Amino acid sequence: SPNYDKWEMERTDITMKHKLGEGQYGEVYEGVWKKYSLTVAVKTLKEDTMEVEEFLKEAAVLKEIKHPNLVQLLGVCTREPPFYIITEFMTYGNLLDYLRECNRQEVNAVVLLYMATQISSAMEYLEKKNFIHRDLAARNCLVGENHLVKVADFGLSRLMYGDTYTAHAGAKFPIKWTAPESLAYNKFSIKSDVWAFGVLLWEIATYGMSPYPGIDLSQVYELLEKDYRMERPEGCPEKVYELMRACWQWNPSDRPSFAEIHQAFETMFQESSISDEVEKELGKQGV
Repeated sequence: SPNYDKWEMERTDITMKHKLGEGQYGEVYEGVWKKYSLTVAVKTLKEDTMEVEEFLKEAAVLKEIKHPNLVQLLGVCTREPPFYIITEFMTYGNLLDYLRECNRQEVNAVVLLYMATQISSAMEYLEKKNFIHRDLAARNCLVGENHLVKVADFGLSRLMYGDTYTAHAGAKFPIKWTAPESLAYNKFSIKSDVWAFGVLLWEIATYGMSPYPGIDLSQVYELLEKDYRMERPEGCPEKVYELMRACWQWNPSDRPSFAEIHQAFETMFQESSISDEVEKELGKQGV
């Protein structure tokens, strides 16, 4: 028998403004209620979806992620005309959009440690929930007006394909942005997610430049396995880079957990800059 919760919401209540982009089961679009509300993202399954409603379980994962530093499920319409999942939308949009739009008035170093420490705390929680994001990226993070960043995914294979997307390599991620361990072994754990996060910290560092853009796709596996990293962005703190380097370590034993990562951000936020190293391969903005 189908079951629901406090998350049960009537579809008549939800008002749809415009389209954010596509998702896995179908498009994700921006909305709200009549008034006395805040901008929301609503994902749906297409009219041509089967009895395979496993979408409901994906909504249950959104229900599992409830935190102030995290995109949260506001509700689901299980009863009444077609099925909708309403999650919170953060006004700046996705992190590539936020950082690129902040060519106007750039995000400060203090905001970088803030936003990134929110994501590190987020995933620290998420690991204990036994949740593996796997696609954790700037596109898969959103920013509120207060400059706070939260973890999310619309299901967005073709949302903004021009700034990044890589050819659908069977699995649910852009292969050029994907980890060498994940390419070879085909396993994802918090360890693989920490690397993804390392590239994400770098997306935050470079202020929303395209990931792995200069270097070739077949070469991407080759260089990542070797020990390659993109060069440290200019007008970005070194401390995020010495940390993301730990995330970019090939060996899982060398690579840290999100508890250790929040600790790394903690010191940064507290009045600190370039520490000890940064002898070479740091200076200009990636490629």
